[PDB]
Amino acid sequence: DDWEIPDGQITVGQRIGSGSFGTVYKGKWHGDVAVKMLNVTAPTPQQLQAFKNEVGVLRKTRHVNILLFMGYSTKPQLAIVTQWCEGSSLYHHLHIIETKFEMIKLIDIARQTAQGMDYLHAKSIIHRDLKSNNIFLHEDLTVKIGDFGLATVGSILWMAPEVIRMQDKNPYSFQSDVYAFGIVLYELMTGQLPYSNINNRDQIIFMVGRGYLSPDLSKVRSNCPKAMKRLMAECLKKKRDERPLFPQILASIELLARSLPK
Ligand SMILES: COC(=O)c1oc2cnccc2c1NC1C=CC2=C(NO)C=CC2=C1
Repeated sequence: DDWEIPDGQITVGQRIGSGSFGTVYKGKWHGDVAVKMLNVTAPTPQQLQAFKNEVGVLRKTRHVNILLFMGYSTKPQLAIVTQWCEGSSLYHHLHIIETKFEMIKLIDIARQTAQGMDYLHAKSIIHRDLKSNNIFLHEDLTVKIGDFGLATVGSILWMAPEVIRMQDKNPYSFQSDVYAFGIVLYELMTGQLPYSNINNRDQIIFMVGRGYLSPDLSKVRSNCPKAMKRLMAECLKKKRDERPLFPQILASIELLARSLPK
């Protein structure tokens, strides 16, 4: 039944980037797979935990919208094998190669991302690092939520304010996730990273912390539905108790999706 993979089966190839606690590669193991290696030399008990944690979460996820966990390896190095997705992460599409999607497609990307988050939360899984970087578009039409290195049961532009100013011990909640999703909604509807005009990172944390800065919602493109812009605002609420839980968030996007194509 177990998911550990025998030493030598996984064939590591190209290095393609990084992920939480590791280095991501494209590999081969019964086909193409993404591999995240949690070290070079010998494992810290720091790393040893984040590994056991992450695998322990992935193996609780079986959904079309969550990146498929396939196996893990310790023996050469700590490594996490998942399926592989041709075509890059939502971030790359939006801010690097500046793919211009149609509104129906953007909403759909939103509807899937929503779908998967609902899944995770229904399983008491908190992602704590949702961001268009970890949202992967497989075969260009299917959304996979990736990288659970920080999930439980670095990048600030998605952090809710309650997270940005550390108090108390536990800022992370289902709602801190919603807010992150709120920003990728913003990305989707604006094709832009928020606070793009401010070139100081530390100001942006301070200001979003103290509630002086918020995403500028007038940047949403004209053919974005009013219901979407309205839902976006709801998720980006500064007070966390005023934000919608994903079941409600899902129903909202599905509704406005059905009354769109006309
Ligand atoms: C910069 O990253 C990429 O370009 C990247 O492309 C991919 C294509 N398919 C799957 C995963 C990735 C992935 N990244 C991963 C992120 C997290 C991962 C894991 N988290 O456990 C396991 C394999 C992972 C790949």
